[PDB]
Amino acid sequence: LVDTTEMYLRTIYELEAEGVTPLRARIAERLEQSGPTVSQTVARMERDGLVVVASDRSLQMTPTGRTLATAVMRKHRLAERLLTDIIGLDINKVHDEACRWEHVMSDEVERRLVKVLKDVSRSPFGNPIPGLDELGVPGTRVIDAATSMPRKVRIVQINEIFQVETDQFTQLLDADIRVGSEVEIVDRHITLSHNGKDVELLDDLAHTIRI
Amino acid sequence: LVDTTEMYLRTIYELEAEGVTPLRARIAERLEQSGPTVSQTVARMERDGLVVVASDRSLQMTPTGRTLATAVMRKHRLAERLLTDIIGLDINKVHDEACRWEHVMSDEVERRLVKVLKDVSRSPFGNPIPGLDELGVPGTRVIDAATSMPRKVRIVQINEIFQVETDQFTQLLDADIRVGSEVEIVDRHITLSHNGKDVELLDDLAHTIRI
Ligand SMILES: [Zn+2]
Ligand SMILES: [Zn+2]
Repeated sequence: LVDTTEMYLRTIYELEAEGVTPLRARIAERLEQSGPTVSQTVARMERDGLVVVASDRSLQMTPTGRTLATAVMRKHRLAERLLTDIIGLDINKVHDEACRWEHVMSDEVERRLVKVLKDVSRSPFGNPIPGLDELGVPGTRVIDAATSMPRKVRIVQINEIFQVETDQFTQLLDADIRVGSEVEIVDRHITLSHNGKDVELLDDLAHTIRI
Repeated sequence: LVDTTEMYLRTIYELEAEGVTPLRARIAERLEQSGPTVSQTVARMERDGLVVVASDRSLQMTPTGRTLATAVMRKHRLAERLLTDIIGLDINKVHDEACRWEHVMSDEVERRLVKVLKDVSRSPFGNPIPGLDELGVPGTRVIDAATSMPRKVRIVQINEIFQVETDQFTQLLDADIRVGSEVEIVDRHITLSHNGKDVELLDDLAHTIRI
């Protein structure tokens, strides 16, 4: 949904990308927000650890704020591609519309757009689409990547290098569950099935394996 | 963008459509909002002339609130059609996603979706898509339908029945500008061109003609 923080972060991202210094006055102007409101909002973002105001007053996005800012521009640009390539909305309206959509488009839709769209390297306005690497178009912890629904998936990593107990190593081996192997998953404990065999994992494995 | 008013109105629309009485407790429940917050928000909507609480405490949307509620469900359902038919998002996520998109999708995009989608009669979940008539998929007053950009358009009505001064009647006739005739338009006064001839309209005509 629509976020002010997300709006400030994408503004800083833009200026930076344009080659303009992230000053509170340029942001305020771009955002069409008063000066006092921006320092008010920026003071909040600092406390959240999303931005830090440097000596020269310019705003430096922390790694966390930079990641968020980048997902917003990716969503934003992926949206524009959707609006021009498929929907066919008037090119003069595509940016305005995408400015709102960037706050409501989920990562799952982005991934789909990456599959559906012919080319995702640039927005219709000549700018590159950032964060695609991070979008995932390594993986997700089985614990937080599986639900009561026995969805399929693919092994990106097992992470047996970080395992202390190795008793289920052969289990995975028997059930032919390796890296790059599509497998099912249901969180009811985590039991990733494959090769017709179910594997009810232990805390640790569920924490390290990425699907 | 995301509106609480729009959220309350679509909730009332749903219950009503389900055959449930628009009571503040069902809304609160559905919205997962406390009781006190809903009366707080509903008291606001009444003042806005969007809803009226009846004797039996149930909520009756005024014509204005009903129109708004309907556009939201239309946007919402048009969105779902876009998510399933084209984007291909997991069907179990389509409603959640559309719940957010309904607040950010403009009418212009809806019209496009109406052109692009194979069928807009029902949402993927079996419910009819309302308000298509009102979406416009009669017209828009040339005054508020033309800008500095000489966009094309189509005459839906001239409204000469409501004219007091009839001096430009023949002008329109000469320039072969009738109902169903595609014509250009630029608001810099309103001058709808057609048949290679420009017609700089007067206040009244600009107010009644719909493109
Ligand atoms: Zn843009
Ligand atoms: Zn829905």
